[PDB]
Amino acid sequence: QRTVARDITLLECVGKGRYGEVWRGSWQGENVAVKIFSSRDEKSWFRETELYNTVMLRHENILGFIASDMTSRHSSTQLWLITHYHEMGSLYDYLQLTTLDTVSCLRIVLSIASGLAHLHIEIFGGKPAIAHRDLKSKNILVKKNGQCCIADLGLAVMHNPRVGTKRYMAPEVLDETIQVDCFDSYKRVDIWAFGLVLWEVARRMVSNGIVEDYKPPFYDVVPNDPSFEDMRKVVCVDQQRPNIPNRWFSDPTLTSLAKLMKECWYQNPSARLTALRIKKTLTKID
Amino acid sequence: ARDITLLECVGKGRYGEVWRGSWQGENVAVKIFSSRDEKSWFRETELYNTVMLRHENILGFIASDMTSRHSSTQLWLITHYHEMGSLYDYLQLTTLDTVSCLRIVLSIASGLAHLHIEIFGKPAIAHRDLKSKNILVKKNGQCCIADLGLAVMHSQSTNQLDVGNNPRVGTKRYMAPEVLDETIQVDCFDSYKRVDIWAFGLVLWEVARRMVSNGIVEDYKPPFYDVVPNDPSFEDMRKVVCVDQQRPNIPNRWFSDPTLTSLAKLMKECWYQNPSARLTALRIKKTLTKID
Ligand SMILES: COc1cc(-c2cncc(-c3ccc(C4CCN(C)CC4)cc3)c2C)cc(OC)c1OC
Ligand SMILES: COc1cc(-c2cncc(-c3ccc(C4CCN(C)CC4)cc3)c2C)cc(OC)c1OC
Ligand SMILES: COc1cc(-c2cncc(-c3ccc(C4CCN(C)CC4)cc3)c2C)cc(OC)c1OC
Ligand SMILES: COc1cc(-c2cncc(-c3ccc(C4CCN(C)CC4)cc3)c2C)cc(OC)c1OC
Repeated sequence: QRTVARDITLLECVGKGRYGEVWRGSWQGENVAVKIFSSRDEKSWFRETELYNTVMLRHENILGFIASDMTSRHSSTQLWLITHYHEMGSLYDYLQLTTLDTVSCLRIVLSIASGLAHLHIEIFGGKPAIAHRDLKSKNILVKKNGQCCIADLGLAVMHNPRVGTKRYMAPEVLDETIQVDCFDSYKRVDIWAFGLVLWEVARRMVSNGIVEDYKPPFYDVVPNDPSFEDMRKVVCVDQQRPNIPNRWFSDPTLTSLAKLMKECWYQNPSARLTALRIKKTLTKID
Repeated sequence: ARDITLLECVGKGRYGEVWRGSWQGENVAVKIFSSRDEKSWFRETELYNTVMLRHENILGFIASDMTSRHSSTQLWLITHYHEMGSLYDYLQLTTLDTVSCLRIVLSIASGLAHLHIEIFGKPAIAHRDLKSKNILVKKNGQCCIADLGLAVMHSQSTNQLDVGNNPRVGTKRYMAPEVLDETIQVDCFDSYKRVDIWAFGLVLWEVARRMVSNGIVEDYKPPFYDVVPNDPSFEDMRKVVCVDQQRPNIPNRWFSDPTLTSLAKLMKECWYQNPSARLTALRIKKTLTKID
């Protein structure tokens, strides 16, 4: 009976961090992405694996699962997550060099909204509702067809000493008022972070020969690797929001996207738009 | 060298399938879980993450995998392969002398005490499905405990109890009275250790029946063979254990043999209806270390 070919050739390291490493790998002639977890971040492997063991997500705007592997070593456990490989890399990577036109900007943001609404929605029969809890431009990959997909469900909750990336934390997370037993609270945290990503992308959309340089959200008001307190003072105490440049108000697409961002950034989480309402609004732009 | 050849199916049931396979020139066991038992696969994976679980009397772990394309998911556990099979298989076809009987039961006590005792690491672990089909026989005549899919973990360091999320229940024939009457104290780690001790007592009985004394041995029988239907229901077991207060009978021939007299005493102290009266795994290991 059958050969189970499990060998993956690790070809190129495409990410190194506290989480561990991501490699471009080869399996049976095909590219795969291999995330090798640090000891420090084993709980992210467990949570993503538990989720995929609960529901095998399959969606064009969700990074495609291939496998979770645990391998015993002499004195340690090796944990790999294997997924589809997107050679263009992360949206963060892509926006550094590339500028966008109206069609590519909308395609990027509507594909993200699509992936996020798919996470958020409970389907009966189906999938539980899922909140991501660490949405940001480094956790979004660019596909060759110009749509994106959402990655990293290591913090996801279904209806870990890891917490979300501080720069993208909603005000209720920073002021510890989040209603932690209400699933909808976690959806509203993702909408906040989505609005920051929408801002990051919109800056790189050209209008009337103008574009902004790539900057991360709050680049002008917090340090690199901002503290929790740094973020709380900006977002909660002073209630700052990312700048909308004047030049956007000459462009109908960027004018509509500015309005959309605003409705992701209400202090009151329950006032924020839903991912489904963001999709509809994006489908009516242009 | 990661690839695996599946050579022979050694078992198919509700648990899924187990294959004898070849890996880096060695026999390995490859369990493919039924899609209905996915919570067991995940729990066994959480347990085998613990480097200090490793023990001569615990089934040795190689790898765990979840694989998927489209809507199809496979769940794999890859372990050491024990070609002598389970203790259940072994006892069908062989009788034991004193030395072999004690080697087998002390090895199982050794495994179980290793599970139950926290290492300050490895959490304290209660198995919850101990039975002769979940014990493998090794060529050195010791055994190893398998199938951690129902395990409960506790750390007294942090006062944390992890009962997991598995709808699966233990094998009905081996369920303790408090499991069968559903009065078990579910937020008490000691409750689950006591359930393991009950099932250990039943395994001791199965083994001891196969040890020869004075030219006599009993035929292999599973616990409660005489008092329940074939393929007993939960309620069948509850009737005999809880309502009828039945315990496996001690053959009178055991009482002329010192070893079987000692083992009968040990079984009885695993079988109290009061869970708190039952011996600990460490006490059983110590008692079996002193018996000959
Ligand atoms: C264990 O580990 C890894 C395995 C694999 C892999 C390699 N070839 C074939 C397979 C395969 C898929 C599915 C079936 C089905 C066939 C139909 N039947 C009714 C149910 C079972 C059999 C075999 C797999 C899953 C890849 C891996 O990584 C790329 C693995 O490591 C993570
Ligand atoms: C966020 O999360 C995960 C992401 C990925 C992932 C999937 N496709 C492609 C990539 C990638 C490829 C290539 C570049 C660069 C490298 C330099 N030069 C060649 C330009 C391009 C960057 C990024 C990644 C990092 C996999 C993951 O797990 C397996 C992730 O974790 C869930
Ligand atoms: C993990 O990932 C990959 C796996 C595979 C792969 C390898 N062998 C066998 C299979 C397979 C065959 C048949 C069934 C089904 C068919 C219908 N019914 C009868 C139930 C059983 C399932 C699975 C697969 C899917 C290939 C892949 O890529 C080409 C994979 O992706 C990288
Ligand atoms: C219980 O649990 C697990 C067990 C195993 C495992 C490991 N070595 C050997 C075996 C075995 C081999 C052969 C027979 C023979 C005996 C009699 N003959 C007439 C038919 C068949 C029985 C048993 C098994 C079943 C692997 C597992 O995971 C990979 C298990 O799950 C944790």
